[PDB]
Amino acid sequence: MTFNQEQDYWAGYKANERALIIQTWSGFGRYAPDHLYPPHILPLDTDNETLGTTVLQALANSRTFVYDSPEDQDFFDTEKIRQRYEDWVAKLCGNLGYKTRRALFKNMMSVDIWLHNGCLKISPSRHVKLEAWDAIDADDVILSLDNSPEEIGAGLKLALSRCR
Ligand code: NA
Repeated sequence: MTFNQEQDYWAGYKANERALIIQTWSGFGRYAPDHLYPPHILPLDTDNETLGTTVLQALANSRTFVYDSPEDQDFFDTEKIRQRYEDWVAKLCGNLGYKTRRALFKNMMSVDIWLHNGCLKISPSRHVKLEAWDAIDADDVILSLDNSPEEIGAGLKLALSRCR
């Protein structure tokens, strides 16, 4: 896969009692889930090589906009974010057998992944609110593109174990 020097790539790795959910993020300056790319759902004991490869694929699709390009304005539009978010919730409930968003989110942990010049910053979080996650302290897993997909998968699972 093609990763460019100086370019930022972002992705997310969420997990609850039914699934792992890997998602491409996009943006400019700050990044967020990019619902242009559907979530990739995986079983909880997916092997490290599949988990690493899936997150690398998600990162490769991460878009960086030119500020105020039609793509940037659309991506950061308040109402479009809301509509795409609600569609994501409804679709994930359908794909995982949930009838309430309360149940979908109850045990959902979240890890963020940032790639830049070969460095992978894999960050755990605290599930602070029903549908939101905030950083915790000094718990990142730092890897790089030197690492095999399997080593990346191990570091992803490690970061998930650090979520609270
Ligand atoms: Na995500």
